[PDB]
Amino acid sequence: VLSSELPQLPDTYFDGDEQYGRSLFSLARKVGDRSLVKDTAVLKHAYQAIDPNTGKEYLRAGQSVAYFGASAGHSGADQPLVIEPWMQGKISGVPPPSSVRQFGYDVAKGAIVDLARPFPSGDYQFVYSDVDQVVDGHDDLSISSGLVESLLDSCVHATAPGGSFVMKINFPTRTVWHYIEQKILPNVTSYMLIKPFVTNNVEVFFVAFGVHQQSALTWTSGVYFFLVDHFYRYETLSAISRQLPSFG
Amino acid sequence: ANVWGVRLADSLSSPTIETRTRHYTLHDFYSDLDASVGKEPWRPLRNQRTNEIVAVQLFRPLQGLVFDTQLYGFPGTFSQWEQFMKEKLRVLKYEVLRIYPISTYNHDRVNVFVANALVGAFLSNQAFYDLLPLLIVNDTMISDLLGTGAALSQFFQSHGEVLEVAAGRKYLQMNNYSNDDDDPPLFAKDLSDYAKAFYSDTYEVLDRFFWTHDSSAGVLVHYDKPTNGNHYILGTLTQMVSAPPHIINATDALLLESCLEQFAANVRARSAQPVTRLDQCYHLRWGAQYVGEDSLTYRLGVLSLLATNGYQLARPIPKQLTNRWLSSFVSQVVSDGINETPLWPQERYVQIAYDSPSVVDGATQYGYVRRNQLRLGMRISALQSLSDTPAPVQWLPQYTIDQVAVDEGDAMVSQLTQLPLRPDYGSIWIGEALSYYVDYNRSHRVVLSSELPQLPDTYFDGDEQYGRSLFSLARKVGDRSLVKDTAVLKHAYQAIDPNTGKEYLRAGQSVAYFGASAGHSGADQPLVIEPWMQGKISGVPPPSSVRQFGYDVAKGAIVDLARPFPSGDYQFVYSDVDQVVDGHDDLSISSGLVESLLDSCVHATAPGGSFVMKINFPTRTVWHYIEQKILPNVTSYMLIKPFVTNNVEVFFVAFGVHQQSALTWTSGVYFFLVDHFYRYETLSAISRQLPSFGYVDDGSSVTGIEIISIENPGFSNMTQAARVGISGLCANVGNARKSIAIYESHGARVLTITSRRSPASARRKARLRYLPLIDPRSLEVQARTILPSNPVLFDNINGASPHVCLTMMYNFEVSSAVYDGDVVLDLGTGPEAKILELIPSTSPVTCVDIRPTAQPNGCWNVRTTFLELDYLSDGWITGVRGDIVTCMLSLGAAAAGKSMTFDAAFQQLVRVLTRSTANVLLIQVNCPTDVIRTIKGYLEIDQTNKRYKFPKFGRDEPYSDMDSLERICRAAWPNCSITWVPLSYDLRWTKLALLESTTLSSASVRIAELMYKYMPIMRIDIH
Amino acid sequence: TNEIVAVQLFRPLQGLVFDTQLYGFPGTFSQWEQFMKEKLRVLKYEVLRI
Amino acid sequence: FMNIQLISPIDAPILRQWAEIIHRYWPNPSQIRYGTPNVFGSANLFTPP
Repeated sequence: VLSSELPQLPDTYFDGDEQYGRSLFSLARKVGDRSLVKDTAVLKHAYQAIDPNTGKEYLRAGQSVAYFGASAGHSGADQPLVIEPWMQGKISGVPPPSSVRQFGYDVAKGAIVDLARPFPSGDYQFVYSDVDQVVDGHDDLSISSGLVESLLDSCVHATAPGGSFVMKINFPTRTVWHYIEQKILPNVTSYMLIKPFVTNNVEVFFVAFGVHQQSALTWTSGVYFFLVDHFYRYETLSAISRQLPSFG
Repeated sequence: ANVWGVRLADSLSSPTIETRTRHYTLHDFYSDLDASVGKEPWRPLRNQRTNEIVAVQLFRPLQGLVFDTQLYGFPGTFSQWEQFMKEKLRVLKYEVLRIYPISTYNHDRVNVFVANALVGAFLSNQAFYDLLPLLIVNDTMISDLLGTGAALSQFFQSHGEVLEVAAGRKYLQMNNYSNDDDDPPLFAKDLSDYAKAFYSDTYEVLDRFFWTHDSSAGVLVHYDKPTNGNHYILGTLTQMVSAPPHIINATDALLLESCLEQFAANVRARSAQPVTRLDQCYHLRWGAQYVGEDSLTYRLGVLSLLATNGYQLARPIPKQLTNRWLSSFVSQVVSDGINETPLWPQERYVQIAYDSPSVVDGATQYGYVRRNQLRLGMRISALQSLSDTPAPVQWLPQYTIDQVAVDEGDAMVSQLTQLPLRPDYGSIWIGEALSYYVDYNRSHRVVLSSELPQLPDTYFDGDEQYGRSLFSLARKVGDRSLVKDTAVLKHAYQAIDPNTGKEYLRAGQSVAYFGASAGHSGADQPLVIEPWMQGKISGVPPPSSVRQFGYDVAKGAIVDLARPFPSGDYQFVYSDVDQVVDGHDDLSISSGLVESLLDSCVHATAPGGSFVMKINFPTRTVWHYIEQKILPNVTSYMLIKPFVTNNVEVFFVAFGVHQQSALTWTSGVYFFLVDHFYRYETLSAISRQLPSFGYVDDGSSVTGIEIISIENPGFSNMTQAARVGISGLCANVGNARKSIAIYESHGARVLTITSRRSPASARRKARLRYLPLIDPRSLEVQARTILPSNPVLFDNINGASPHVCLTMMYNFEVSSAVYDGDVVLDLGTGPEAKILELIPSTSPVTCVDIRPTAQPNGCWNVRTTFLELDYLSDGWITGVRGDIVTCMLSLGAAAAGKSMTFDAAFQQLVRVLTRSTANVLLIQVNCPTDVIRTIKGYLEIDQTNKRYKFPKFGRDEPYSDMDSLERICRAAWPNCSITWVPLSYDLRWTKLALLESTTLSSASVRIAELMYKYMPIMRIDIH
Repeated sequence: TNEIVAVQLFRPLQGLVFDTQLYGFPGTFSQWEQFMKEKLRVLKYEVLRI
Repeated sequence: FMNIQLISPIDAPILRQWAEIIHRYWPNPSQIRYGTPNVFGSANLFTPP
């Protein structure tokens, strides 16, 4: 299936009632850490995938990964809360890596850079990027869509030998789907997109496997139906959340 | 954005949903009296430092405490005060309950003013019983109270269609409120009469009331949701000090607290939860003529308009206000500056701009007027604040194509750098000693003693003594004698004898020790004798007995070791008594003492024994004497040197004394002495460029620290001056780590940038005609508070990794290979762009990659070219022109990426370099030369699948054979001449390491010397 | 006895020229240090206002 | 007298307490409304009539 037929987010998304319905659900949700619950859910599912080239698996223990967009913002002393259990192997569905280096605007132990423009570093066998782009992206969709491709062009180059990356897309738009179909989709071996649901929004995660291995890939009706259900599950709960009264 | 103290940028917000209230009924008034543990009117405030209760905020049923504090007789402590109040409120509750039965409980409203004044009269013992029939309300709250004269006039009074009450004591001061800087401020609300409220039905009665009466201090309004009907607030002229540089009267503190509550509430708005008031502000109404232009009342009126429109402060507001932060905010707002905001206060109506997010203009009836004319250029959202991160964090710069002149950057940082400070020095060299040994072999070479090198004449000079003393002060050890003696004593036992098969010596030796010290609270002995007796070294066998001799013994005998002395022979004897304390500026006596010491050292050993003797100054007479006398009479010999302090001392070890044989020197000893003297020469040259131990810096030294400190008010786009300053720092120090720290110093937000200049960056600075400018996008975003730390000269206290120490070994050979005025080409970047600091300044460069670079383009003193094309492809070297290629730590990664063999990767590389125009070249190859040892922890090869398996990076590479790779050069060019550069024991490469402020190692340098043996670089030159 | 018996003074306060009874210092070091830290900030705000 | 932090409450006596009493319990002004400006007008200056 071609990229021009995939659905995008509706125009009635930046409205006052929709922002109210998102904020009510975000206040009424009871969790631990959102970053913990999202990152463990993506990191468990990112390891059950097996490679088609050989037989065994994409990646193993001892990976020497890079982390993009650390926060350490709620008295987590230095790190996002998944890095220490993922290093110690406390998740028990993961193998422990060798080293984790941090990047982003809110690091505490890594380097603070701008992830759009290229920066001096090395390549990595795996890299996890979940830096949001939609803080500036309200009532002007073009800049928030435009930042994603500039982020992906830096995310691909820091991975090159046989690597893989996980990147978070908050606003899936037609230009983003067209760019990744044009550039990102041929150069990888396999790909998948998952979404842990903990807060009512339209964000997704993009996972690519085997970077800089020249192959031929397309979209599919499974991705089509997944996006239809992903947008309609936002639509139903956003319709429900507006009939409820306020928080206090 | 800023008015006089800066507020936050474009993102302005406001609450949206307002809850509605309910009337205060007798069903609630009964429940407020019998104060349960869950619901009670008072809630305690407390100090932030001592965490003690110092103040009490009062709520709805008791807010009529208008009389003086001595009238009530309150206790001092909170635990007694609470029990006092709970005991007295039920005595009042039964008095209410007798007159008004509880069968009337459903929907009977009570008068709020009578409810406050009744408990205010009962707590102060002033005629409560008249007010009790006026408790149930009828036809409105106020008109039941206008005509009457029952209550005392301090509580309320009437002026004809205007009810005047005396609001009092929102807060209540306890006993241990001592006006500390961490105490919560009270805003003049612990005082008897700070304001007077004027209640009426409509505003037109009160506006005619304030035409006759005076409005000298200033009158305040609510305009959103009045408490018990619409009213005005008139402030008095009493004063709260609370802030030692300031005096704030009541009509300014009453406005300032309400301004700060709205500045706090504009941040907490999340567009879903309701609040009780859409705005908290007051907005001065009539007295604006009597108040001064640009005084404190006028400036707080401007801020009260800003809070109503929905602006947000730059620095965050604490959850509980502190008396120091309040004084800092007042001193920040009484500063100089102009009002950048187009908003201006007006008496007639408080106005709201067009794109203000507040919806209160449609909510209330009037007072708020949605003015359409003035428009502000901001968009609505909340702010995003976060944690502190108390350590300074590393920053990396990114560049922009614009540029200024190079004489602007240093002149800009000349006023920004606080260079005259004293940084902490740190330590050059950490850990144990490195063992450099050599053993006599039979079949190497004979060489005479007159050709061996000696120490240079420039050794007793002032600069050389300074370079030795600086390294001796910066070395971090335990005991020097411990580290030297264990290192010699381990290596002295692995030697095996040639006469028999097993070994020279065993356990139970009965040794003698020469030159004990016990000088640094080691109780009786040098620190090796007890672990060597107990066998704690685990590479040694325990001896039987140790006897001590020397000038500084504690348990042995004190003798002179030159002249013979009465003793016995020993099977082994260890002598490390120094001879060069007298040996300064007169070499002959220090040389002469050594032979007299050796003649006594040999005789105390005679039957089949061995000795270890320390030579500090190896001189030609010493070598000639030991060649003449000592060398024939022994069986074997070796000389080793543990390196822990930069000097020229050695150790002489002889085996099998008084066994007549024939021995000579060798070229191994020759090369060992050449490396031993040249390793002194290199580190003595390095140690003189470093500054002193406890120096203060000024920017004049070649290496050293340099910092800046520029302010950053809020979310301000930084000026061209600060951008030129930061770019001047990034041109003054290049390719080093930059740590930043944002913190409020002296009541002002400032950030510092800490980095360490180097001679390599001084070489880099000369290669550019203009310096580039950095983008401010990495630094304008930061809204946190990074706590700083004291600057140190040597940051890395753990030491350098072996992969960095080997990178220095590659880069030093590159920089020694490249000469001045030559075209080069880099084959692969690596982790950083170090190569631009390696080559000399006049040399034009070019560099290939697979990633886009981050180095600034243009405005250089010579040609450069940064391009990425995945260099394994063909048809691109013919367009380029160079003279020497440099592949360093990239060919193995290129082989592992395409999963091809190292032979095929090197074949493809030489096949594409056949089209090149270069004649000389050196490139990194990864092939074992020595027998493979597969060192633990860092490099675990496979013999079968031919991998390396670096566990610190999870990478592996194919290795090839030197013989398999040798035929490739012969197949490629007929006139090529390979050469394998050996790893030099002298540590010549450390010039790039120590001068760039890096504490190296003791073990990682030996590990890097072992690891380079598996990846030697090779050098090819045709014709 | 390893007890504090004397105090050496440095740069900002070296002008203690009057007699000891004029100042009213405490006897013990732990009280004297808290006394001095409490009074120097009261002087600090007086400097900082002007 | 203006800032009473200068008087030491460690050398305990009275002159801190008296200066505190002057700031707390000294009386404040007020206003009482004389006059009939319908006929007599009003002759005061520097105040409202």
